[PDB]
Amino acid sequence: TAYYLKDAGFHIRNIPKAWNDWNLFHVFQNFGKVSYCRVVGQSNDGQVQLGFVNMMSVADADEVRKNLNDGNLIGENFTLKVTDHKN
Amino acid sequence: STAYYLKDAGFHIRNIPKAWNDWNLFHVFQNFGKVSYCRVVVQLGFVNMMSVADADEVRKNLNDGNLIGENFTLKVTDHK
Amino acid sequence: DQENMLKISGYPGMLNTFGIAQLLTPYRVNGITITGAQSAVVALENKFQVYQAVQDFNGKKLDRNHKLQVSSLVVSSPAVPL
Amino acid sequence: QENMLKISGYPGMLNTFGIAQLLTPYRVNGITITGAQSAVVALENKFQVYQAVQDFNGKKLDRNHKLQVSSLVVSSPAVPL
Repeated sequence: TAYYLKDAGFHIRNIPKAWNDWNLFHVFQNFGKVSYCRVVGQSNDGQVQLGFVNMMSVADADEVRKNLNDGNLIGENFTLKVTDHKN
Repeated sequence: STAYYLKDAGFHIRNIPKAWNDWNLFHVFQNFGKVSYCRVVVQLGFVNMMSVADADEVRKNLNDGNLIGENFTLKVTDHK
Repeated sequence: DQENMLKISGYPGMLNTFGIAQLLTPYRVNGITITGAQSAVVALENKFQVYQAVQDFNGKKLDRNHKLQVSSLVVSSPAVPL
Repeated sequence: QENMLKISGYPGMLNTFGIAQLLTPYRVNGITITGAQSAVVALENKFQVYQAVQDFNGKKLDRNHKLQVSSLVVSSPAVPL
């Protein structure tokens, strides 16, 4: 829906319902600089949210991918489903 | 926007061989860092480096203010 | 729009608006307002780039004569603690 | 004319500030956009143009973008090195 740096972005699903965009942002900031960070909707009765995160560079996005486990970002107390944004 | 170039990054050059033009002076200083400005007026000259870091390297390669090549000795002083 | 803005100062006085933008690499600059001052008010893409720029650049030593000062109205505000 | 360089290959999203950011630390005076991914840039003088073309021609920004940077400027010493 907008102009993004090829291979730098990610669609997020399964975000805990209490997070705002700052939460989502701080997760991806641990891997590099962030360009856009956005909660884009709700799902499953309102129990999880959808997100979109664009990193400042492809290198930064690949730093995210390197910490990915079959498409999932496992942290302490949450698991996000991170998926490559294709244009 | 001010009138003066970056502090501690310029040099005055005396003792430039008379056949040199700005490109000759430029290439001597390029070996120490990126160069921002370069002019010739033996002859006098001015070189501003891109940053203080570049210009400090220039200063790290001097003998009582002299730049020594195989056929030349440039006298170099801080523009302050 | 308040949270796209940061103030930056302490950069070398010879910079033009492109040079102020170079200071802020790699964040997206949409506008720079220059005044009678040796500071500038910069509009970035969004609050997250502003937040990161203040982090990255506030206090950064450019050289013995220039220590950047960067500041903004943006506070990191997680809904639940991190 | 000796202040000009041509740059292309950068991401199509860059505004002119983003194009100037590519050329850090060289001083940029004007940018004229000539395509989605090409621009003509006026730098400070011919030595910055010459140096920019050295530093940035063929520079790989990432796996999807490679800069092509060119100019009319050539190194023309009066006496060889």
